[PDB]
Amino acid sequence: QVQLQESGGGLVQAGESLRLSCAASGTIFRLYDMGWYRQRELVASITSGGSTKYGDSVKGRFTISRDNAKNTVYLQMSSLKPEDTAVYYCNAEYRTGIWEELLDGWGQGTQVTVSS
Amino acid sequence: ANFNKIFLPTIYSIIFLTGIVGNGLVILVMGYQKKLRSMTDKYRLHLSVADLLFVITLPFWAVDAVANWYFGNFLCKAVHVIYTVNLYSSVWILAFISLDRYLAIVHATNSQRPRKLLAEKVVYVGVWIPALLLTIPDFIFANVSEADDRYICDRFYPNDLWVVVFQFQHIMVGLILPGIVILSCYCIIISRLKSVRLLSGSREKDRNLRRITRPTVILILAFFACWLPYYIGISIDSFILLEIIKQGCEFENTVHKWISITEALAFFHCCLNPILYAFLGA
Ligand SMILES: NC(N)=NCCC[C@H](NCc1ccccn1)C(=O)NCc1ccc(CNCCCNC2CCCCC2)cc1
Ligand SMILES: CC(C)CCC[C@@H](C)[C@H]1CC[C@H]2[C@@H]3CC=C4C[C@@H](O)CC[C@]4(C)[C@H]3CC[C@]12C
Ligand SMILES: CC(C)CCC[C@@H](C)[C@H]1CC[C@H]2[C@@H]3CC=C4C[C@@H](O)CC[C@]4(C)[C@H]3CC[C@]12C
Repeated sequence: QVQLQESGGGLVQAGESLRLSCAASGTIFRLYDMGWYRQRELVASITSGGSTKYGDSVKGRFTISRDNAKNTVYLQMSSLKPEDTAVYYCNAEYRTGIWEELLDGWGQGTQVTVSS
Repeated sequence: ANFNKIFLPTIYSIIFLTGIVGNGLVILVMGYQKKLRSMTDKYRLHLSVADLLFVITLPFWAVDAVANWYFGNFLCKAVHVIYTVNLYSSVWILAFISLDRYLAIVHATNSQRPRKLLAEKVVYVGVWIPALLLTIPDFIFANVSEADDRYICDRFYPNDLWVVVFQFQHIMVGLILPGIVILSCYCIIISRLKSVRLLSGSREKDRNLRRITRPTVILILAFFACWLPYYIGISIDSFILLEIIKQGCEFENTVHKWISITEALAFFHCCLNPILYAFLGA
C-alpha cells in the first residue's frame, strides 16, 4: 500500500495564488497518472508523459505540474472564483511491482475557501 | 570412487521417485482429467510428457553407476535416444513458451490466429521432429563396451573430434539458441511491463497477462540455474580437449568428478514443473 499526503489548504483571497502539493509515499514501483478531482469531476489530470487534460471550467485558470523524481503533483490556483470553493482530492495510479495489477489511490482531501 | 559410487545412485533414486510421481500427476490432471489446458498449459503438458519419458529410464542409470550394465546393446541405444529427445525437447518447449508470451504481450490483438497455429501445428515440426532427427548419433554410436571386470553403456565415437563437435552442438542447441530467443522475448516483455500503463485495454486482461507470464519466468530461471554449472564444467572439459588448458592429471580428475556430480544434480530439472504447480497452485 502507498500513502498520499495533501497540503495547500487554508484561507485565501479571490484572484490570488496557491500551490497544492500531493506527495506519494510507501511501496512504489512506478506512478502512472496523477490528477486532481472534485461526482468526482476531473478539474486537472496530468499523465507521466505530461499530457495535461484540463476541465471545462479550468481553462485559463488552473495550470498543473508534475515532479516524477519527487513523486509529487503541483496544481497552481489563479483567478479564484466563488464557484471554485470546494474540497479537492488528489488521485494517483500506481503499481507495486512488475507482475502486479494497476492500482488506484486517493488523498485525504484539501479544502479551499475563496475570501469575499 | 567410493564417494561417487555411494552418492550418484542416491541422487538418481531421489530424482526418479520425485519425477515419476510429479510428471504422472501432471499428465493425469491435464490430459485425463481434461482440466486447464490453455496454450502455456499445452506446452507444459508436452514438457511433462518428455520429462516422464526420460525419468522412467533412471533405474538403468542407477544400476550402471553402482555395479555394472547387464541389460544389452538395444537398451543402451534406447536409453540414450530417450535422454537426447528429452534433453532437447524440454529447452525448445521453453523457447516456444517464451515466443508465445512475446506474441501475447507485445501484439495483444491480432495474435489469436498465429497463437493458435503456432501452438497446434508448428510446435510438432519445430520441436519434436528436430528432436527425433538429432538422435541419429544415439542410434549409430550408442553401444555396450567390454571393459575389464565390468561393462559400460556409453556412446563410442571414432575419436575425440566427434566428442568436441557433439559437445559444442549440445551446448549451442540446448543453451544458446533457446537462450537467445528467451533473452530477446523477455527483454522486450519486461521493457513493456514496466513502461506500458495498461496492457490490452482493460485491467482484467492486464492482470491475467501478468499472472500467466510470471511462472514462466520462474521456470526458465530455475531451469537455467540448474543446468548452468554442468555447462561450465563441460566447457572447461572441452577446452581441456582442445589442449588450450594444460595442467596435471589431478586437474582433469577433479574436473571429471565435478562434471559427473553436477550432471547428476542438474537432472533435477525434471522436477521443476510439478514443484512449480505445487508452489503456485495454492
Ligand atoms: N577431461 C577429459 N579429457 N575429458 C575427455 C572426456 C570427457 C568426457 N568424455 C566421455 C567420453 C569419451 C569418449 C567417448 C565417449 N564419452 C565428457 O564428455 N565429460 C562429460 C561427462 C558427463 C557425465 C559423466 C558421468 N555420467 C555417467 C553416466 C552415463 N552412463 C550412461 C548414461 C546413458 C545410459 C546409462 C549409462 C562423465 C562425463
Ligand atoms: C545462456 C544465456 C544465452 C541465457 C541465460 C538465461 C536467461 C534466459 C535468464 C537467466 C537470467 C534471467 C533473468 C534474471 C533476472 C531477471 C530480473 C526480473 O525482471 C525477472 C526476469 C529477469 C530479467 C530474468 C530473465 C531470464 C534470464 C535472462
Ligand atoms: C545444481 C542445482 C541442483 C542447483 C539448483 C538451484 C535452483 C533450484 C535454485 C537456485 C536459485 C533459486 C532461485 C533464487 C531466487 C528466486 C526468486 C524467488 O522470488 C522465487 C524463487 C527463485 C526463482 C529461486 C528458484 C530456485 C533456484 C533457481
